[PDB]
Amino acid sequence: QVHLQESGPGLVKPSETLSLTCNVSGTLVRDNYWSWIRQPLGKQPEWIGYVHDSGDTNYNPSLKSRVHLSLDKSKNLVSLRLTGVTAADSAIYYCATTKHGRRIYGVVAFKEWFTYFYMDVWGKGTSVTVSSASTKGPSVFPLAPSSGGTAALGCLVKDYFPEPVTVSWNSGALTSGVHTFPAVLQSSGLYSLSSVVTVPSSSLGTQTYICNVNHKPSNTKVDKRVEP
Amino acid sequence: APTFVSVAPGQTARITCGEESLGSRSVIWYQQRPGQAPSLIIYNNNDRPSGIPDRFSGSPGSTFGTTATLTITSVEAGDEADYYCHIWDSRRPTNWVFGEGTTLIVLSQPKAAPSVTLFPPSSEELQANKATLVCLISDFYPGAVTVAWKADSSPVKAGVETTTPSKQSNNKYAASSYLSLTPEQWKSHKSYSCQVTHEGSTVEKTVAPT
Amino acid sequence: TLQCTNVTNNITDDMRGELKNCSFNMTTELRDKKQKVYSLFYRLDVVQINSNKEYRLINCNTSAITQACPKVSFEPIPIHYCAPAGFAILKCKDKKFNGTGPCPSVSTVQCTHGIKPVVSTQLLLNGSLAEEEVMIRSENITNNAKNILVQFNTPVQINCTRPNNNTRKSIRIGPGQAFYATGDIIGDIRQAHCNVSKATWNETLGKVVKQLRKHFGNNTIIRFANSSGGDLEVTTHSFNCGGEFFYCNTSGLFNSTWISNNDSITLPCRIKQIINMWQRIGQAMYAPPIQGVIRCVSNITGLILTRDGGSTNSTT
Amino acid sequence: INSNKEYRLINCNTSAITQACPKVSFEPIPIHYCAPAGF
Ligand SMILES: *[C@@H]1O[C@H](CO)[C@@H](O[C@@H]2O[C@H](CO)[C@@H](O[C@@H]3O[C@H](CO[C@H]4O[C@H](CO[C@H]5O[C@H](CO)[C@@H](O)[C@H](O)[C@@H]5O)[C@@H](O)[C@H](O[C@H]5O[C@H](CO)[C@@H](O)[C@H](O)[C@@H]5O[C@H]5O[C@H](CO)[C@@H](O)[C@H](O)[C@@H]5O)[C@@H]4O)[C@@H](O)[C@H](O[C@H]4O[C@H](CO)[C@@H](O)[C@H](O)[C@@H]4O[C@H]4O[C@H](CO)[C@@H](O)[C@H](O)[C@@H]4O[C@H]4O[C@H](CO)[C@@H](O)[C@H](O)[C@@H]4O)[C@@H]3O)[C@H](O)[C@H]2NC(C)=O)[C@H](O)[C@H]1NC(C)=O
Ligand SMILES: *[C@@H]1O[C@H](CO)[C@@H](O[C@@H]2O[C@H](CO)[C@@H](O[C@@H]3O[C@H](CO[C@H]4O[C@H](CO)[C@@H](O)[C@H](O)[C@@H]4O)[C@@H](O)[C@H](O[C@H]4O[C@H](CO)[C@@H](O)[C@H](O)[C@@H]4O[C@H]4O[C@H](CO)[C@@H](O)[C@H](O)[C@@H]4O)[C@@H]3O)[C@H](O)[C@H]2NC(C)=O)[C@H](O)[C@H]1NC(C)=O
Ligand SMILES: *[C@@H]1O[C@H](CO)[C@@H](O[C@@H]2O[C@H](CO)[C@@H](O[C@@H]3O[C@H](CO[C@H]4O[C@H](CO)[C@@H](O)[C@H](O)[C@@H]4O)[C@@H](O)[C@H](O[C@H]4O[C@H](CO)[C@@H](O)[C@H](O)[C@@H]4O)[C@@H]3O)[C@H](O)[C@H]2NC(C)=O)[C@H](O)[C@H]1NC(C)=O
Ligand SMILES: *[C@@H]1O[C@H](CO)[C@@H](O[C@@H]2O[C@H](CO)[C@@H](O[C@@H]3O[C@H](CO)[C@@H](O)[C@H](O[C@H]4O[C@H](CO)[C@@H](O)[C@H](O)[C@@H]4O)[C@@H]3O)[C@H](O)[C@H]2NC(C)=O)[C@H](O)[C@H]1NC(C)=O
Ligand SMILES: *[C@@H]1O[C@H](CO)[C@@H](O[C@@H]2O[C@H](CO)[C@@H](O[C@@H]3O[C@H](CO)[C@@H](O)[C@H](O)[C@@H]3O)[C@H](O)[C@H]2NC(C)=O)[C@H](O)[C@H]1NC(C)=O
Ligand SMILES: *[C@@H]1O[C@H](CO)[C@@H](O[C@@H]2O[C@H](CO)[C@@H](O)[C@H](O)[C@H]2NC(C)=O)[C@H](O)[C@H]1NC(C)=O
Ligand SMILES: *[C@@H]1O[C@H](CO)[C@@H](O[C@@H]2O[C@H](CO)[C@@H](O)[C@H](O)[C@H]2NC(C)=O)[C@H](O)[C@H]1NC(C)=O
Ligand SMILES: *[C@@H]1O[C@H](CO)[C@@H](O[C@@H]2O[C@H](CO)[C@@H](O)[C@H](O)[C@H]2NC(C)=O)[C@H](O)[C@H]1NC(C)=O
Ligand SMILES: *[C@@H]1O[C@H](CO)[C@@H](O[C@@H]2O[C@H](CO)[C@@H](O)[C@H](O)[C@H]2NC(C)=O)[C@H](O)[C@H]1NC(C)=O
Ligand SMILES: *[C@@H]1O[C@H](CO)[C@@H](O[C@@H]2O[C@H](CO)[C@@H](O)[C@H](O)[C@H]2NC(C)=O)[C@H](O)[C@H]1NC(C)=O
Ligand SMILES: *[C@@H]1O[C@H](CO)[C@@H](O[C@@H]2O[C@H](CO)[C@@H](O)[C@H](O)[C@H]2NC(C)=O)[C@H](O)[C@H]1NC(C)=O
Ligand SMILES: *[C@@H]1O[C@H](CO)[C@@H](O[C@@H]2O[C@H](CO)[C@@H](O)[C@H](O)[C@H]2NC(C)=O)[C@H](O)[C@H]1NC(C)=O
Ligand SMILES: *[C@@H]1O[C@H](CO)[C@@H](O[C@@H]2O[C@H](CO)[C@@H](O)[C@H](O)[C@H]2NC(C)=O)[C@H](O)[C@H]1NC(C)=O
Ligand SMILES: *[C@@H]1O[C@H](CO)[C@@H](O)[C@H](O)[C@H]1NC(C)=O
Ligand SMILES: *[C@@H]1O[C@H](CO)[C@@H](O)[C@H](O)[C@H]1NC(C)=O
Ligand SMILES: *[C@@H]1O[C@H](CO)[C@@H](O)[C@H](O)[C@H]1NC(C)=O
Ligand SMILES: *[C@@H]1O[C@H](CO)[C@@H](O)[C@H](O)[C@H]1NC(C)=O
Ligand SMILES: *[C@@H]1O[C@H](CO)[C@@H](O)[C@H](O)[C@H]1NC(C)=O
Repeated sequence: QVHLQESGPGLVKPSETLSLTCNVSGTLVRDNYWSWIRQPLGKQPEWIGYVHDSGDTNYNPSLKSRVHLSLDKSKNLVSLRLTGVTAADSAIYYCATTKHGRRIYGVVAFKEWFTYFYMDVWGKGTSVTVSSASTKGPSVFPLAPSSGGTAALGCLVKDYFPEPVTVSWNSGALTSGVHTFPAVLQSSGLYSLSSVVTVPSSSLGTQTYICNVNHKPSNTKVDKRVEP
Repeated sequence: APTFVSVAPGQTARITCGEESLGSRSVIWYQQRPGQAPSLIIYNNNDRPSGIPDRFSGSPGSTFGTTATLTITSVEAGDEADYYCHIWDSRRPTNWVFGEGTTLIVLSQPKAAPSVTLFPPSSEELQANKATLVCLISDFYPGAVTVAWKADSSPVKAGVETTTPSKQSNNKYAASSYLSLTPEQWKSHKSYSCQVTHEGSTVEKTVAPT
Repeated sequence: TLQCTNVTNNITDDMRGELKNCSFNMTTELRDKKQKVYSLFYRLDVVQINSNKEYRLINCNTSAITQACPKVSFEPIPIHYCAPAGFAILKCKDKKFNGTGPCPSVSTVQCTHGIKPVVSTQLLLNGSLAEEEVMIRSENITNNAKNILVQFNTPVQINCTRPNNNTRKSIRIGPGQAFYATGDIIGDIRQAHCNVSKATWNETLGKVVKQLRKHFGNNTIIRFANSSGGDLEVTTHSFNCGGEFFYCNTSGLFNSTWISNNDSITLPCRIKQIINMWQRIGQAMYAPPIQGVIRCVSNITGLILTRDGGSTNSTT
Repeated sequence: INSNKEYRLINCNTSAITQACPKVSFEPIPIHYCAPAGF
């Protein structure tokens, strides 16, 4: 199996240098091509460039003099560097394997052909937001259960920046009936989401329901227990 | 810029992307599920990798003067997503930007009753001199709702924060409505309500202090 | 004045353009307002003159130019030459005859066989095959200034194509006259080429060298090399196929060295529209563009070889 | 062809044009057709 995982800062100041890393598991980084793809909110994906061993590396002409790619054969991962970042670079950066192909239309010998690239195995992707504002830690508040034989239960992540926030229940021991809603950008410039779980009312237990809230840009991990 | 294609279930869907062909092409197609990462569907005009059914076919890159076409036979609700294409023309430079995507709409979903849930402010937040009402809206189709808060029988003008609808690998759209109040405001009125207007119906759930 | 640019394609820097997208002014039917129309000329047809790149027709500084009518064709048809009354044409019917000397078996005819006037260089196309062994004819073999006409016994299959779906733009330079320009190209930008079966060419060349040793010593080394240089009509295989005038690189046919004892050979072919054949000055013909991909299959029935003076004669 | 009315000669978009010489006349004169010897 081929698993790809992206990881970065999440928040980068203007006119700075963005640094990203694609942790690869299941294959070696030397026997494959590696490409990076970013995509702004509500726009089409933009190819950043591909990197390969033996010096075979090309970049995007529009971002030619700002981007830098590399391959760590010792740590088995893919890196990315973008100097002089702006608000236009705010997007979702993906890491995907790349297989090459050769389209022949002419007589081959007269170089009447061209090589095309295509990504088959993508990664989960990382979120990168460019803003001159500081990072703020979220404040988790428990949502008490209230009402058929069924009952509702959830948590609340209030005032944080920037996106996103990963929320799990009982360290991942509850994936049935979980619905995490997208956050809302308030006028203050802080996001706020919520996540509820549909559970049977029969929970005298105490069947301890602990939601796990994680915020990478602030390195914040808060474990909150919800009780009626 | 955005385009839409609606096709009845079980029928055939057709998708157009990129400019007209000028030379021999090698069109690469991609599918992007909402909230997920783009996945490979068809590379080299009409060559599908492992895991992709033969229902998905693309126009050959040997026809000069035609646009790239993605044909989807036996359209199902799972095929409802965005589709991008990467044009590789022998007359055009390397495109570092995918073509404008096309949204596939699977008709006859058809209707879905919204599941609203209203939560009162937490005891921990009230100690921080803050209060916030939460109205969770899910499992509703189509994604177009309007939320109006109520103080007893009087409507609430300000303090209302509502998210925009967003489907998640289903007919289920998501929407959250927040109402920022003060600890004094909460204990004031008798009860608050969360009236959600979807399509033609309006569901109302209330909440009372203790 | 032609404001030309590169044809629509995608690099490399080694593609050297070749095809030019020229835009220029033109006289309409009326003698007032002009006409801003564009055409597509080959690099061999144009030449720059000193803002963007401005060119001109390669013949404008040499002679006048007239366009060949699209009604007529340059397809070589058999022509029998006959002698009037009181005259006769004698025909030598021996299988071995170098064109000079007494003929044992002589016959008379009124009209010669159908001889197609195929205008070509280096490679003799669609000619009469020789009998038995391939023949070697020369006015003076000892003289390296005299050409050596070769005649084949078994024909060498040659295939030439024009992989470019051209478009004929008919701009009107009235009243009456009309110029046929070259429109945009439908499909891929490819260059003309000629294929020669490697197997056939190897046997034919080896069959000729065995005849060359009968005149240059039994145990000698025969080496083949490409042209020395000069005009394009001399250094390349000039011929006509489908109305176009090809100019092919023959460095792949004469690249060998013969001692005393499975695919096709592709040849780079250029195409010129403005020509001046028969070393004629004053009359330049502009060959009109041809729609669609052109294909032609011909017979290589002979060669026109020349020998060097560097000698070292009794050796190679 | 499309300020006042501007025109053109009706043949300018069809073919070239040459003026008939005023010296010659288009008056039909009797012409006897004859056959050569042996005919
Ligand atoms: C003078 O001499 C020179 C040199 O000798 C000569 O130059 C030659 O010119 C020709 C034409 O001008 C040129 O042909 C081209 O070749 C392209 C490559 O073909 C070769 O590779 C393929 C695949 O190999 C790859 O994949 C292998 C795994 O499968 C892998 O192991 C390889 O390493 C490699 O990666 C191979 O299949 C071909 O074999 C053919 O030839 C064999 C005989 O030698 C024959 O036995 C085979 O069966 C096969 O012939 C066909 O077989 C079936 C039918 O039975 C067809 O379905 C196949 O497609 C085969 O054609 C070669 O070894 C080739 O891709 C080019 O054809 C594409 O491009 C043109 C122009 O754009 C289109 O019009 C074509 O329709 C075709 O487009 C299809 O393919 C591309 C690429 O895959 C796709 O992107 C397209 O979308 C399209 O595919 C779709 O549409 C079709 C429509 O029907 C559909 O059927 C498909 O299912 C699909 O949905 C083109 O033919 C040749 O390269 C060149 N050089 C040499 C050395 O020959 C001059 O011509 C000579 N001049 C003269 C005058 O004589
Ligand atoms: C050495 O000898 C060989 C053998 O003779 C010779 O090969 C010949 O090549 C020429 C090309 O230069 C061929 O001529 C053309 O052939 C095509 C294809 O013919 C097909 O159709 C016929 C049926 O009619 C079939 O029998 C045949 O097998 C093919 O399938 C024709 O389409 C061409 O026609 C055009 O040109 C003619 C003369 O130029 C015109 O009279 C005719 O009207 C066509 O002109 C116009 O056509 C269109 C209108 O219909 C118009 O749109 C076009 O723009 C164009 O203006 C042409 O006949 C010839 O057939 C080959 N010989 C044989 C036996 O097939 C080599 O060329 C020769 N080598 C050298 C150096 O000369
Ligand atoms: C050699 O050089 C010549 C230039 O002299 C080239 O000729 C030009 O080719 C270009 C193609 O790239 C032509 O540009 C196109 O013009 C079209 C004409 O528009 C018509 O339609 C509109 C309504 O939409 C009318 O209002 C108008 O009056 C015309 O009737 C445009 O429609 C084209 O737009 C398309 O392409 C653009 C590209 O960005 C897209 O964004 C659009 O959405 C649309 O798809 C296009 O702009 C140009 O007109 C030609 N000029 C001449 C004088 O012919 C040759 O192509 C070139 N040849 C080679 C081989 O290099
Ligand atoms: C449009 O034209 C441009 C020409 O500028 C072309 O981009 C070029 O692509 C070639 C490869 O197709 C690049 O050349 C590479 O150079 C590196 C060294 O830096 C080599 O290691 C590469 O070798 C690999 O690729 C070969 C391709 O055939 C393989 O055969 C080989 O096995 C290796 O895998 C390769 O030679 C060149 O650097 C770029 N040029 C630029 C400016 O980017 C582009 O592909 C063309 N696009 C289309 C659609 O025609
Ligand atoms: C190119 O060369 C080939 C030779 O390989 C030519 O094919 C040959 O054409 C001749 C006619 O020019 C054929 O001769 C005929 O033979 C029959 C047999 O009975 C006879 O009845 C006829 O009167 C005529 O003499 C010959 O058979 C044929 N070769 C083969 C193998 O069929 C071809 O015509 C040449 N192409 C040109 C000159 O364009
Ligand atoms: C075709 O002719 C026109 C004239 O109508 C040219 O346009 C003029 O170009 C000159 C320089 O070449 C400028 O100084 C003028 O201002 C232009 N406009 C006029 C005279 O109205 C045009 O450049 C010509 N195109 C060619 C030669 O490709
Ligand atoms: C007409 O123009 C052509 C092309 O510019 C001239 O051909 C050049 O002749 C010189 C002779 O000294 C060569 O060095 C060049 O290489 C030739 N150019 C090309 C493109 O081959 C030709 O001499 C001109 N004729 C004149 C001025 O009478
Ligand atoms: C030149 O072209 C001719 C025909 O255009 C080729 O003859 C063909 O050879 C193939 C075998 O590869 C046969 O399947 C066809 O039936 C033949 N066609 C005819 C009309 O006989 C010939 O092989 C080509 N030669 C080269 C060197 O390209
Ligand atoms: C004949 O072939 C030789 C190669 O053996 C050609 O020599 C080359 O000429 C080019 C000039 O275009 C030089 O760049 C190369 O360095 C030369 N190669 C060698 C090995 O000397 C020569 O040009 C050819 N001549 C003709 C008329 O085709
Ligand atoms: C004909 O072909 C020969 C060889 O295929 C060409 O010679 C090449 O010339 C280029 C420079 O123009 C050199 O870079 C190559 O190294 C040469 N090839 C060889 C094998 O030496 C020649 O240019 C072609 N064209 C003409 C007109 O001769
Ligand atoms: C004639 O053919 C020979 C091959 O028999 C060519 O030799 C090439 O030489 C160069 C270096 O001198 C090598 O890099 C090539 O690999 C050789 N070719 C092959 C096929 O091995 C020679 O270049 C040819 N001459 C011309 C003028 O094309
Ligand atoms: C070259 O392009 C022309 C069009 O630019 C092609 O002509 C078409 O031919 C098909 C059938 O062959 C007809 O159905 C179309 O109506 C034609 N179009 C026009 C505008 O006439 C021609 O086929 C192309 N050449 C080749 C070899 O495919
Ligand atoms: C040249 O101009 C004449 C006159 O405008 C054109 O004749 C016209 O032809 C059309 C055919 O559709 C008729 O409907 C008109 O009635 C004709 N006009 C007159 C005055 O009779 C002729 O077609 C033109 N020739 C071209 C453009 O080649
Ligand atoms: C990638 O994973 C390795 C261990 O597998 C870890 O040491 C490294 O920190 C990871 N990369 C990033 C950027 O966290
Ligand atoms: C045309 O292409 C050649 C390729 O060598 C390049 O040198 C030249 O600058 C190009 N000219 C234009 C106008 O694109
Ligand atoms: C042929 O050339 C040689 C020397 O090149 C000369 O001596 C002789 O007179 C020429 N003519 C012949 C042999 O008929
Ligand atoms: C075939 O050609 C090769 C060179 O291309 C040559 O070495 C060989 O001797 C040839 N074979 C014959 C039988 O002439
Ligand atoms: C060359 O030698 C061959 C024998 O290998 C012989 O048949 C031929 O007649 C000789 N040619 C001469 C002597 O001119």
